[PDB]
Amino acid sequence: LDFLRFAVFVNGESVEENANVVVRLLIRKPECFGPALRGEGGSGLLAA
Amino acid sequence: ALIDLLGRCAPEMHLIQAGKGEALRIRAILRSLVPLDDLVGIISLPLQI
Amino acid sequence: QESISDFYWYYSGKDVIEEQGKRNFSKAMSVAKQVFNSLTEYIQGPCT
Amino acid sequence: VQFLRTDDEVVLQCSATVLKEQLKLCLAAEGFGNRLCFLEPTSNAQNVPPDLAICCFTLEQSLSVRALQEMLANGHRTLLYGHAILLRHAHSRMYLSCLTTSRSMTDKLAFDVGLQEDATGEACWWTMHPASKQ
Amino acid sequence: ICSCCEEGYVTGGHVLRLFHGHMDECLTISAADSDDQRRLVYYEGGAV
Repeated sequence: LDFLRFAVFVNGESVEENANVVVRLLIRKPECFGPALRGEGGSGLLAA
Repeated sequence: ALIDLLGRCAPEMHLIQAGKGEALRIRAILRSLVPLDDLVGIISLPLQI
Repeated sequence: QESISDFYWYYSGKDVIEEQGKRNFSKAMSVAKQVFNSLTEYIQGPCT
Repeated sequence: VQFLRTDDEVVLQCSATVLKEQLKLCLAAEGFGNRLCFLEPTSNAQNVPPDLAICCFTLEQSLSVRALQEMLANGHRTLLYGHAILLRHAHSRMYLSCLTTSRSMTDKLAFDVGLQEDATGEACWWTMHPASKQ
Repeated sequence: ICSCCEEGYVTGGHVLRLFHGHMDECLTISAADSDDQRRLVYYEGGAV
């Protein structure tokens, strides 16, 4: 996640193309969000 | 780290004001991804001293 | 063909093609010319 | 030997092996009173015949992704993979769209889909992707 | 749909009037206020 942060945020700005590609791949693979944000469990970030 | 990555993947304020479809779409995707109540709860989360 | 069509749908909203787009069109269209010449040399003659 | 094209009436079919039955269902919405879509089952027809007037969906228009973006910014065309299409309900005469309402209590992330009167937003467009690697 | 539907031909899925007689004799259901609870079928015809 830190590597992706350095990939998508450079020079105090948010790079549009990399941001869009990263969020696209993230929502293609929901398991990357962790157990809290999984659809079926619905654990909730605050509860986690 | 995940929430930070999403926050820095959020579109720029210039894009939001310009109203580009892809910018508003990614912003809405993040808005659905992360809820307001959990965020305000973790902001208000008590910390030991 | 699909890529050139997508390039057209991108530039059709634009009033005037920029020089970068003109160079890309010229390069892709020269490649297309080469492919068309390859096909014509395939079929030239009575190769049923 | 045949391919789906524009202006072809189509029913959206899905399969689910529930209780080892392999029930085949189809998308359907009343449109008036209940714009929300649902799955009515066409697997068991001999015992209970399924209605299809709420299940027919005409392919209004297929288009490429970039051309769709241009149209949003602003001929039996054969459908192909990677193209956004528009589905219009036969009875309801309103287009299938992804509603922002999320009634799913099992998954708060998931959104609902229903019928929208006007095809002005992008939520009414749906792009197919290649299911199998074949 | 098959799309083999012959033009000007009944194909199923089209609601229609049967017209049992020569004309103005279409088969309809029992009356709304009838004691039959709209169960029987009659070739009433006319304004129906």
